[PDB]
Amino acid sequence: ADYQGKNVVIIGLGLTGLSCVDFFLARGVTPRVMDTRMTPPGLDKLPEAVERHTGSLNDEWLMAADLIVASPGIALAHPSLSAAADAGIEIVGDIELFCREAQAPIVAITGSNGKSTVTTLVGEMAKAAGVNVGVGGNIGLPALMLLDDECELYVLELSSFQLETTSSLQAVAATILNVTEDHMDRYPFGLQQYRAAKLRIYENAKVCVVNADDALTMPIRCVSFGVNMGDYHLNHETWLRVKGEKVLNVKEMKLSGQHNYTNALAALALADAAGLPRASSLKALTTFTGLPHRFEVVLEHNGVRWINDSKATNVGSTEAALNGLHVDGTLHLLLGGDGKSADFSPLARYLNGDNVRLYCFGRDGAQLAALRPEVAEQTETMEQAMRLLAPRVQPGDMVLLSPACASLDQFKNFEQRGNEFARLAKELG
Ligand SMILES: CC(=O)N[C@H]1[C@@H](OP(=O)(O)OP(=O)(O)OC[C@H]2O[C@@H](n3ccc(=O)[nH]c3=O)[C@H](O)[C@@H]2O)O[C@H](CO)[C@@H](O)[C@@H]1O[C@H](C)C(=O)N[C@@H](C)C(=O)N[C@H](CCC(=O)O)C(=O)O
Repeated sequence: ADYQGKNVVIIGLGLTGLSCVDFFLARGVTPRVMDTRMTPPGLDKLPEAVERHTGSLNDEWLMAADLIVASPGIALAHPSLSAAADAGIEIVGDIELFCREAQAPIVAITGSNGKSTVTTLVGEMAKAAGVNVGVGGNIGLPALMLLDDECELYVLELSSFQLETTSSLQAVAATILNVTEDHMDRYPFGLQQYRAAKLRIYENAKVCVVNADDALTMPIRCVSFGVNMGDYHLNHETWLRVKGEKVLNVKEMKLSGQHNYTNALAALALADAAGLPRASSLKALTTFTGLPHRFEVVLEHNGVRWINDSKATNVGSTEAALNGLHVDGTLHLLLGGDGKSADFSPLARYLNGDNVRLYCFGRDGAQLAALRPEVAEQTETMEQAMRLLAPRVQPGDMVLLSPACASLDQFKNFEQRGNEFARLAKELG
């Protein structure tokens, strides 16, 4: 698009907002930027010339705007933003701005769990084929920072928040990996509203890739992946298959776990649709080792594995860690933080038996301990929980941080939570 001479207002002085400020300045447009936080993190990095407003949204600025660029961390339902929308003021996000500018095909990936793994895998598959690939989005690198005339393929992890404000995405291949309750603090019309945000990813996608085992991933035809069903499916040793043909024995993969094998199927389906050679795509599957904070063994010592799964910020993710988990002794499970109004009940079925202890902390600690009080301890912080469990740990035990919650009540982000866990594990283990 052409933004020359438009009154542009950006909401958010985080990573996204700073990238948008630069995007507009490079195009001869000086935006104004606001943030409801009194002392937002990006204040220091904001150029001196750019007007900024903190501590609230500025309605004088909003209602004067020709274009509002809303960071994914502000709800469109915010009264100030809904007022602007009612006035017919255009509201977009950074992913929208990116789509308007991108000059290479985009693979777009969302879902309640697995989306960083699949995004990274597709990136690895592209690299294995010698394709100049830009990987970013919700995974951490703001999409506008990917824009590159030499880029041949973009792979974007997209949150439901980012999808709400995106209207111009025409993916070469798009997927919703799964939909499980998350972000209910942002979705007062519940699961179907959350789902509706994710379903936007399929609009004008060349190929849609759905989860045959999760009907909420389906639009209302798509390529499918699944365990026993799907164009891409598993054949049990376990094999990855594409329509009945064996393509990879998963003993060649570094990743393990059935949910990671279906993640590999999703990645391969997207890579196939994007036109990458299957051979090099399969190669990438055999080399990829995983992501930080995603069921990451940070210490294995004295017959105990200490596993950082801080990236488990919802119940579905912690289920993926627990479902089929083999532990030789006792599982010491750390749960807690901001549960975002989730129902934690689905976890209860994994918490039976003589060999599970729960250490619950943060905002929703009490609600988590309530899953099975008789084997639960509640503390205020994760450090207190660690120092509590550590003396009790015996050879053969597992210590698992898979907290089923956001970290943001006590931590900067889930990476900080994971780093602190790994530090404490190395101290106490
Ligand atoms: C909230 C959000 O969507 N964050 C994504 C965003 O980062 P950013 O630095 O630009 O974020 P932001 O829009 O400034 O908001 C950051 C925080 O400031 C708050 N904020 C923001 C603007 C404002 O005016 N007022 C305000 O209070 C937001 O509510 C949020 O708590 O843009 C980056 C590049 O695209 C993303 O990598 C990053 O993803 C993260 C990891 C994330 O938080 N994503 C969302 C989907 C989310 O809620 N994830 C959490 C993680 C919790 C945790 O880390 O423990 C979760 O609940 O799963």
